[PDB]
Order: sequence, then C-alpha cells, then structure tokens
Amino acid sequence: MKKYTCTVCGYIYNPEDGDPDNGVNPGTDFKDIPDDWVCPLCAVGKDQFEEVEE
Ligand SMILES: [Fe+3]
Repeated sequence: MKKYTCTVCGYIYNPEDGDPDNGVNPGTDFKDIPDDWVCPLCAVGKDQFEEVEE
C-alpha cells in the first residue's frame, strides 16, 4: 500500500502503522480511512493529502 502525505503540514500516513489513536488500525489503505478523519497534526481533511509516489 502507498504512503500519503498531508500537503499542508507534511505529516506522512503510513498504512503499516495506521493511526490507531483515532481509530485507524494498522494495515488500513488510505482510501479506506473514514472520510471524516483529519490529519493528526494540523487537522485538515483527507482532500489535502496526496499519494507519495516514487
Ligand atoms: Fe497536516
């Protein structure tokens, strides 16, 4: 699965880690994160995130 980055504050969502404190378990693909989830650091929504392609 791919890593996504918050383009506002640079936080990186890593699907291996998830975001367990806010209910996103390890192994969750970004597309499957509930759409009301917000960046843990700057609180912007998913629509300001982009795939980390390489
Ligand atoms: Fe952010």
